[PDB]
Amino acid sequence: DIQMTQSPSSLSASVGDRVTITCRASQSISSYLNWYQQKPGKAPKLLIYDADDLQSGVPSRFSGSGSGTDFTLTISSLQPEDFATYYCQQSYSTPNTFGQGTKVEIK
Repeated sequence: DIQMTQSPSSLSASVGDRVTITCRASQSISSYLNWYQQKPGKAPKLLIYDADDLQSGVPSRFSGSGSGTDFTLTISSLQPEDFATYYCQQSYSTPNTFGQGTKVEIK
């Protein structure tokens, strides 16, 4: 089992702001780290995989960084469609496990 710790739990930002979210894995997962976005009532959608491989058709304002145990998701310039809960998920080991999520909330 691998435990994923996300920080912060929630944050406040306005449209246009840059936001950073962190994810720590309990042991190394090299670059097998995925970022998901979830809107309330809806399923999680994959934004980044392989730690920093932005999925085709996902906007460039989303970027991932990190390798090993420490990962970051940066949203460089928030659009209103970006307010959501973001999860990291390790895909190194089964069961794949999610962080607790960070809610990015409108200010």
